[PDB]
Amino acid sequence: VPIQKVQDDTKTLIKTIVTRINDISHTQSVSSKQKVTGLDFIPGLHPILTLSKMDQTLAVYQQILTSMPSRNVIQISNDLENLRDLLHVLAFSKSCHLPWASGLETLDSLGGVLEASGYSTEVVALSRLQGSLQDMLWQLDLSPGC
Amino acid sequence: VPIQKVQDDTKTLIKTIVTRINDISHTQSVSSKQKVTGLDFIPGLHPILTLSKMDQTLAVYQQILTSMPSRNVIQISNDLENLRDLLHVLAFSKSCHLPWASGLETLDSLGGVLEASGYSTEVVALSRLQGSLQDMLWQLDLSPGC
Amino acid sequence: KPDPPLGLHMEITDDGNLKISWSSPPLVPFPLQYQVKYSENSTTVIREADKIVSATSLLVDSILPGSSYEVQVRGKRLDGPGIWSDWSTPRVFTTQDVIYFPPKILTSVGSNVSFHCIYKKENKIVPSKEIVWWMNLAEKIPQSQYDVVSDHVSKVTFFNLNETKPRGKFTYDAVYCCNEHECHHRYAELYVIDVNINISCETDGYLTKMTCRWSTSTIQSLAESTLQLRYHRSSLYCSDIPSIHPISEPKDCYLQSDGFYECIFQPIFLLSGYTMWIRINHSLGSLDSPPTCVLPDSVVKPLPPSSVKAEITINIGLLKISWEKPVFPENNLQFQIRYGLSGKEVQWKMYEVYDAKSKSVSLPVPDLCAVYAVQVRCKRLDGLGYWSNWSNPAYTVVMDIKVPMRGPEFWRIINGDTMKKEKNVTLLWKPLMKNDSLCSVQRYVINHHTSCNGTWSEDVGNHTKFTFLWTEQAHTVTVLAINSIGASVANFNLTFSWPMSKVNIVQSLSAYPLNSSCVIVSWILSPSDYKLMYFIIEWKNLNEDGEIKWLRISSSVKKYYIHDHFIPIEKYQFSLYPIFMEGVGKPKIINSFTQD
Amino acid sequence: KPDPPLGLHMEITDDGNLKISWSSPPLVPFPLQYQVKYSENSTTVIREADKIVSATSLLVDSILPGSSYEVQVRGKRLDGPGIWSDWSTPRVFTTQDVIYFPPKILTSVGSNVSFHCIYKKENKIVPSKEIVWWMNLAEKIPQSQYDVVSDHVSKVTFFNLNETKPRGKFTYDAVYCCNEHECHHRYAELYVIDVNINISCETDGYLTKMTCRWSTSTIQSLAESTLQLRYHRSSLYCSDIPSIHPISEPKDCYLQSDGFYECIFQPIFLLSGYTMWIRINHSLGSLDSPPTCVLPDSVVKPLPPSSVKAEITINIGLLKISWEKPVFPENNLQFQIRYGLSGKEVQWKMYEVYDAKSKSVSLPVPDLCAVYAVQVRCKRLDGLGYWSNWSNPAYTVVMDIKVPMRGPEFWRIINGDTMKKEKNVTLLWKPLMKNDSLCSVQRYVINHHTSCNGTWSEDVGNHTKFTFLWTEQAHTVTVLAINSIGASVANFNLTFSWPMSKVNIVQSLSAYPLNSSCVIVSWILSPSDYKLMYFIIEWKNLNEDGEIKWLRISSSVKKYYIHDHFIPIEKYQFSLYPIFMEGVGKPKIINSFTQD
Repeated sequence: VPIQKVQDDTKTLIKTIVTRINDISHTQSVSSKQKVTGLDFIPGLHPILTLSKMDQTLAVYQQILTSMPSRNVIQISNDLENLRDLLHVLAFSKSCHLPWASGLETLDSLGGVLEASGYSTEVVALSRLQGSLQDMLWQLDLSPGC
Repeated sequence: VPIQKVQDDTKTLIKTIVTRINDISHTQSVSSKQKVTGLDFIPGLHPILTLSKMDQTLAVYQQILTSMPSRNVIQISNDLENLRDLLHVLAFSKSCHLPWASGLETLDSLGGVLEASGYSTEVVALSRLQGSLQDMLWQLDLSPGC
Repeated sequence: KPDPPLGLHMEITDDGNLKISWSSPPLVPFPLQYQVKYSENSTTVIREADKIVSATSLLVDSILPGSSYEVQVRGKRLDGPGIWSDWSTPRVFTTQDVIYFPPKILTSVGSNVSFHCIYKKENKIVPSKEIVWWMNLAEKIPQSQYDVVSDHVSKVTFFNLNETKPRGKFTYDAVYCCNEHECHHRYAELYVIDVNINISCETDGYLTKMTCRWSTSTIQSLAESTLQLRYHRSSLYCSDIPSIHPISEPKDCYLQSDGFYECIFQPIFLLSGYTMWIRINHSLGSLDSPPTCVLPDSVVKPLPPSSVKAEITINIGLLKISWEKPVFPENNLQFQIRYGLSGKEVQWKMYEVYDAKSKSVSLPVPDLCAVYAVQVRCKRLDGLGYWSNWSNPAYTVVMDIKVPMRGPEFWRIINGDTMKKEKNVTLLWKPLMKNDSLCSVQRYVINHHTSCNGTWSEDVGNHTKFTFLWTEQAHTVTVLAINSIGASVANFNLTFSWPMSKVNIVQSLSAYPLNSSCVIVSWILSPSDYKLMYFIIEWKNLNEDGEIKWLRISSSVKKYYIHDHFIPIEKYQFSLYPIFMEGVGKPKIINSFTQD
Repeated sequence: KPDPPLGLHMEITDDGNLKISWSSPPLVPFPLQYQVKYSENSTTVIREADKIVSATSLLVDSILPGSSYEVQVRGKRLDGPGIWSDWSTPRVFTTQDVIYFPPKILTSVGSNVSFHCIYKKENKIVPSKEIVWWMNLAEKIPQSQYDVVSDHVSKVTFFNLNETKPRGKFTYDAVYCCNEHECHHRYAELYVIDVNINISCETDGYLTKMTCRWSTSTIQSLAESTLQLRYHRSSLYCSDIPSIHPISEPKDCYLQSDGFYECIFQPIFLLSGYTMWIRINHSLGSLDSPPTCVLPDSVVKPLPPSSVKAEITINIGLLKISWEKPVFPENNLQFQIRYGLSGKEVQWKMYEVYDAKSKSVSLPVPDLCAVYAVQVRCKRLDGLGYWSNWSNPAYTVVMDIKVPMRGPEFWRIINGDTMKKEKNVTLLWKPLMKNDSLCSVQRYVINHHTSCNGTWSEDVGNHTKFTFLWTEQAHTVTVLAINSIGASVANFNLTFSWPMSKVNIVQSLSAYPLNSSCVIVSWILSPSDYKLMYFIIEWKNLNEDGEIKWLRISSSVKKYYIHDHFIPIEKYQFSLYPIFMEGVGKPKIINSFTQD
């Protein structure tokens, strides 16, 4: 496993997902940092300094994207899976043992927000994902640690 | 309601029906004035000087055309209905009260001729209709009265 | 004792009222009076209320958010000493914190719509001054639109609405009511659908059926929408202002490959007014598109004029066009005639005829002997109608239309030893070109004129060469062209005269090759008492047995450019003949290009 | 008591062993032990054998040709004091005289295969030395390949196998084992199928789907063959050596009009490795084509660069090209730009840009005022990927890019009676040609220079002729061309001076027509104290009111070929003007060609 290629690949997966979200016109107009009530459980922009938190973030994002019926987001879910697996292999190349993050045990609540107000949930979740990805790419040179 | 348009329209409906009958090849070869036994009840060429007689003539024609299964004649029945309604509105524009003519009460007999000999009944009824329409158009300038 | 009321349901009205409803038991053939017991359990106040109602429903004003409604109903015979039923099973309905009124609005483009909202924060109703509205989470709505109806409730008013543009799956625009900067997940749905649907109809040329079409393109955005054309038939003509009628009937319409719906009216009422509109039966509500009225007689597409004939009138030379008016309509019509030269692409000239009793028109044409394509179409003379399709092209047949305009240009060969009084003169001409022949030349006739034998004529048929014996002192010859109408009007003559053959007026003659395609021939004239009409230049190769080439040139000309293949190595003879009324003069001849 | 075993069948293994098989009765929920009774009846020896087996099958080693096998089976409960079933019905199987082992081989190109055979002649096994092998009855196989494993059996070994070419209906090659010259009807079937099937994939420019294709052309020879693409998805990237994985899934592939199969992967995992292979499920056996691994990111076909703009930079004159990188991939890219003159066929020049942060490039072009077509395509800068399609052509708009390079060449007409001190001078020029105008000339301005009035300028607009009054002893005129940037850099001047008009330096002048398209004009110069810059030759027809034609010629020139239409019969005037710094000198004039 080439180490240099994996960091560059990490960059590439992040940029691809960011562009995917860019294609989604409604998400672009929505403020990433801005707080919307009810969605607080989704891990939005809060400093993601280390590998275990980023991994759990991607796990939660995977759980959110799976539940919402949209074609673009699903293949994107595919991109997120490759990104997570890539993060695990990089964590291995640094001699770190990353336990496979489970998603949130507390999903019995996310269903409610999706039924009552779908629009807020999708636009917020995607825009915060885009923000988180930018921070991920930013931090990927800082020599991330486990 | 434009009076000039209604007289011209009366002319147009008559000419259209006349042409319709012209398309029916078997009717053209048959003498309009010629008498055929059994059909005498149909109001054939006998001078139609006034509006109430013409209206009753169209009513009888409507009853005859409805009973015979043929596609051309039926839409033509449609033309006859517009002609009758038009005659009623013109009779109104002259301050005449035209009572809605009922058809012949004595239709219990027309059925017999249609079953026993259909060909004679259709060709005669249509050719006499065509003749009556020509007389109608002729009289429409004579200042018809009620 | 009636059975307890069944089917107890609770719905929220657009006004925000709680409508409790139930069904009467199906087995009572008499009206029931109901007693409704309900409790409203909020976090701070319990209210119980018993209401007696004769209707199968009750409104409870202003549903309180974050409250629980328990409901029971019992029935009794309305008339007489009826026994009460037992109570219905209690039904609980738990409400949400945030109210929009209305929750949804379905409108058309250009309308005005307004919403009211209440925002609950920890079991408290906030003041309206705090409430701010947002659109699609993208941007804040301008403050000018907001109106404070009361302290608790805020309202937004929209004017001159534009069609909602769909973003992905969502057909509607999400409107939010927020307490300052922070918003909540729940939003209001705004559905604006373009009801401006164009329905166009066309009556067939036989007046046997009526065809109507309409497009889906504005409505492909709403899944679950069903579309139904409705129509109302008038007794006569269309109203000045079309409107929706309560009594309407549906029409079976079929989606075509081009994406348009087709509705067929068969048989037809020529003079009945058809009012049409589209019924959009959304899951909540029915919307009617703007109604339009169509008169079948005013939307007739006539058949093209039949039996179109194009002939050029004999002797006159006009393109005479005729046709037969299509059966419908029999009303006065105007006609449009396009005509042009027949080719891969026809340059159509237009002509319009407004005479109703006109069946044929005659139009001057520049070439009488070419095939013209001609198509005719018609429309109602008053303009109230559509244009018919263009008729099937008619083509002219080339026939002679006049006698030939001009007789052929001819020259002579003289075969004769200088010692004989008699010489064979072979006249030679080319067939007339189309402009001079017009259409055809059937035969050539040679008129001879002499002092002794007078005038006679010799028929040469379709031959382009003729040889006669020249014996007399003066012999004038004229070639006529004859077609089926007669002989050519303007004919060339040539007088052959023996005294004059000594007269020489051409002082010098020179020929200079400009290139392999052009030689200049130039000459100088001496003064002459005879009135020269024109010259003929003759040239031939002397190295080949080439045909003697010749050309007629005006007497006003003193220099000519002969365009022909001239080989500078070969010896060409150039003969310039001066031509006078008395005949062809003595030629000046040169046998070489002038090298000087 | 179990039911007797059912379905007793007998098949020959590729090794030539007799496999007797049966089904257990379906109603026993416990294992059975079986007893098989069989007899083998050959022409010379009878053998009976009873075998007890726990399996539902028995192998009998080396089936004897021309023998009859009778078989019966009975079952008993394996565990405990079970009762035996009755015996099965006896089954007879009669064998043939000649054995091939194996009877058939299915292999791929480049493999090694070997067959063994036994040939029976009148109930006797022949020695292997006698056996000879033949191919398709056409020819004997070389002796070197044969190997004698034992006295009774012979073997052939094939190496570096090539694809079997089909002869008519038969897909396989027939291999024969013969006793010397004479062969037998029965043969062995050899099936070699090209498993070398190329599967190519392409990711769409939006990274929304993955397209895979493969050809049928090598496999149209086998009827009854079914083809199934199988794939295995890796978690990340492709392995260095692709291999068949036991856990695989099929893919729905559809045959296209071009004869290729299409397999669509939708939605996509940008970084998952797709291993593909073709499963060929022949009636006897499954073969897997060589597996290939494809990385979707490395097989992306990017979209062409969008928003391509081609403009020529004002003042600078470079073809500046710009574009926008296509969204994918966002990785560094290299670009290829083709540019050429716009026409029916564009001579494309190539240029490559490897700077990732480059969005626009400026390339010198020879003609600034022509329309160039320009197309751009992109590829991953590291080379790991495909080239995008060429962008939609961009075209330049002709705009002025510099001031005109050169002012127009001009001459003068002098209209004036010799007795007047004042003369009208009409200057005449032609519009600048594209190379001198570059793109456009908006206006001409005439700069006048005199000893008394100094310098002034007169705007002539777009006129090509101007008339001024010449009054002074010396008047210099200069014509400037002006565009939207400014005036022409290099301009012609002409000084009109009255003293100098008497100076004559042209001793002789002669003109000789070479042809109707060329006249030589030659002149001899006298020595002169004035520095001659150039000549202007002027010629006109004297027989026609022809426009005065003129041309500027270097002073170094002593003979010139004028290419124009010259009629040797017409009188031409040729005027040679010597031009000095002080102005136009006295012309030498000739009015005829020199005949000497």
